Amino acid sequence: IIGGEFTTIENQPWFAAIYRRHRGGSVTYVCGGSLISPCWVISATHCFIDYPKKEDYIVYLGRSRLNSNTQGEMKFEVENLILHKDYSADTLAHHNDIALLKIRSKEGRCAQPSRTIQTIALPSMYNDPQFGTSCEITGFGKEQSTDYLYPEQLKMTVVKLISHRECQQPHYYGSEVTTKMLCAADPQWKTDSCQGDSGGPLVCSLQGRMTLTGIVSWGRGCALKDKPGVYTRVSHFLPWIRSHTKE
Amino acid sequence: QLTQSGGGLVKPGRSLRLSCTASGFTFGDYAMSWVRQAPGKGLEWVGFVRSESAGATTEYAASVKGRFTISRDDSKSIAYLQMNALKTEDTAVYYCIRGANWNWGQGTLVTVSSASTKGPSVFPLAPSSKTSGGTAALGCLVKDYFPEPVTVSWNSGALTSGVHTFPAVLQSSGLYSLSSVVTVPSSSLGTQTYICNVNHKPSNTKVDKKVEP
Amino acid sequence: EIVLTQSPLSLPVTPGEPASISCRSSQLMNRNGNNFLDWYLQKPGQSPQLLIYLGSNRAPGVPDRFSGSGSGTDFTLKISRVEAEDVGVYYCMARVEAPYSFGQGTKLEIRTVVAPSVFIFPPSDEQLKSGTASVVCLLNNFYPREAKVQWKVDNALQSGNSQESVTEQDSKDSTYSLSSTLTLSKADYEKHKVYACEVTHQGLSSPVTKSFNRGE
Repeated sequence: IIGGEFTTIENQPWFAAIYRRHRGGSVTYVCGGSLISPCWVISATHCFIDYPKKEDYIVYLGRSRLNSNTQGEMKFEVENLILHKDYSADTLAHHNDIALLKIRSKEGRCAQPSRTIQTIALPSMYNDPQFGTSCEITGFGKEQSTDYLYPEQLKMTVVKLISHRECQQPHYYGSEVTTKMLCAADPQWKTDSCQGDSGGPLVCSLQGRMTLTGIVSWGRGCALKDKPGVYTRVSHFLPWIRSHTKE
Repeated sequence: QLTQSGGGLVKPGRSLRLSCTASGFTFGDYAMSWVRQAPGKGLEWVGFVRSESAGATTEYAASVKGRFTISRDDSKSIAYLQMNALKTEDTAVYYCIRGANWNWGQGTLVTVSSASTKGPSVFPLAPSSKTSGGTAALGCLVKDYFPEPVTVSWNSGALTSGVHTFPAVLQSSGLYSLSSVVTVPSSSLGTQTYICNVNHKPSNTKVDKKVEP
Repeated sequence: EIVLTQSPLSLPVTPGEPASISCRSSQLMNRNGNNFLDWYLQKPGQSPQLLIYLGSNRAPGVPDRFSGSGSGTDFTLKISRVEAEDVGVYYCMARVEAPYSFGQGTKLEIRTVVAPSVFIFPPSDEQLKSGTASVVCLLNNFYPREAKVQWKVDNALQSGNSQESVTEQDSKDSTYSLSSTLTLSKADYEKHKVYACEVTHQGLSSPVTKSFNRGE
C-alpha cells in the first residue's frame, strides 16, 4: 500500500491475512484475503500458484498487525484451496486471477462474526460502480516499490475506478487488459497497492452495504503515472464463484 | 516440442508463411512468441499471440507491424507467422518460442533474394595415408549452392565427436560453399565406412557421399 | 521501446574464474516484486536457451553456477566459475510491456595454448570431371585463434586464390578449427605437381607444412 494510512482491523473486518509455512515453523505473509462467507475466503491464484499444497497455508481473521497478535483474531487452517482452472500469466497481466480457500479453525469452528470478523458482500451481476467512483483497497503490501520490509500495521487508501476504454490505452496497458479486469488508481498517482497487497479487497459502498467489487491482481509499477492498479472484476466470476463457491 | 516447417528463399515484396507444430505440452495454455536473429547480429523480438484464455491478442515489434501477422490454431496445435511484403532486411533465422520465452525451436532461416536456387555438388576430402595409431581426418566439400543453409551429418548422426562444420563462405561468384570435417582413429579406416549426409532443403537435395580412402 | 545495453560485449575468462555481465535498461517492475528481464545464452551452434527468468529465478535444469540479480535499472548475470560449455553469446531481454527488446549480446570467450593438427586434401576426380579444383587444408583444435596458412604450389607462394573460414570456440575443449581452401582451374591443377599448405601458429615451434603430389 502506497500513500494511505494505518487502520485497525475494524475499518476492514472482512480482510483475511494469509500466511505460508516455509517449514521449520517458519511462516511469512503471502497475500491478502477477503472473507465472503463464514467458511470461505477469496483471493488471487497467483498468490499460491507455485505452492498449491493446502496443508501449508494459514489464514487469520481480525488480524491488524503482522507479527504481533491482535486481540479478537481467529486462526484457521485451509480445508480446501481452489485455483482458477484458466489462470494464465504469460505476461504482465494475470488472467482469471481468482482463488477460494475453505477455512476451519483448530477447534473445527468456521468463522464467528464480531467487530473484528465480518463477511464481505459479493457484488451482483450488474452493480459495478461508475467509473470515477472511489473504492478502498487495503493490506500489508510494501509502502514503496523499491522496499525490503512490509509495514507491520495494516494500511488502507482510496483509489478511483478507471474505465476499461481508458487503460486499454497505449500510454497505459493497451491490449494487456481485458474486460474481466478493472483498473483503479489515484488521479495524481500518489497512492496505490504494491507487492504484498495481492489478493486483497477492492471495496465499494454500494446501496449502503460495503461490497467487494475487485481483487488485487497486478500492475506495472507501484503508483506510476498512467500505470494503474488492476483487479479481478468480481461480477464476471459470480458463476465460477457460485459453481465452486457452494463447495 | 516445436518443429518449424515452412520457409526458404523468396523474392522481395513477395510473401511466406512459417508454421510451427507443438507437442509435449498443452498448446492452448500458452502464448506463442517469435524472435528473429539475422546472420551475424543479435536477436530482435517480432511478436506474440496470447493464450486465448487471455484473449489471443497479438503484439508486434516496430520493424514489422505493418507487414507481419502471426496466427494460432488451437485445433491443429500450430502457430503461424505470415510475413507479407518481404524486405531484404528481413533475412534471418526465425524461432518459434512458446510462452514468453520457455522453449525455443531450431528456427528457420528465411533469405529474401532475387537470385535462383542452386543445389550443391558434394565432394569428398579423402584421408591421406598416415600413421597407426594417431588420428586421421576426412570430410565433405559442399560447393556452389544457394541460398543458405546446408545440413551435414556423419553416418546419419551416429558420429558426432570431432565433427567440424565450418561457416559457409560466399564464393567469388555468388554461391555459398563449405566443408565439414571429421577426425577418426587411423585404426578405423578400411573397416569403418564414413558417409556424410548433406541436406539443402531450398533445392530438395539430399545427397549422401561415402568418403573412402 | 525499452532499450538495453549490456556490458561488456566480449568477455574473456579462465574456466574456474567467475564472470559477470550487466544489463542496463530504463524501466521494468511489476507489482509482485519480479523484474521482467530475462537472460539467455546462445551456445555455439544456434538456438538461445533461457538461463534466468524474471530477474533472479534460475530456469529449470540451468546449472547452479548461474545467478540472477539486479534491481531498478541495473541487472547482472553471474557465473561463480566458468566452464568450457558456457562459451557463447549472452542476451538479456526486457518484457515488462508494450514491445519487447533484446540487448546487443555478450560474447564469453574462454585455455592453454595448443597447436593445430594440419591436414591437406587434394581435389577429387569427381570435381576435376566438373572442371575446377578445390584443394583444402584444415587446422584442427588449436588455441589461440590467430592463424596464418600459406599456399604453395610447386615453387610459388599463392596469393588471392583461397578463402578460409573458422569455427566458433568449441564447447568441450575451447579450441578453434580453421579450413582454408585454394581453388584453381583444372588446367592449373595439372600443370603443377606438389601442393602444400604452410601454417604458422604461436603454439608451433616452426611453421608446419603438409603436402601431396598428384598421384599418391
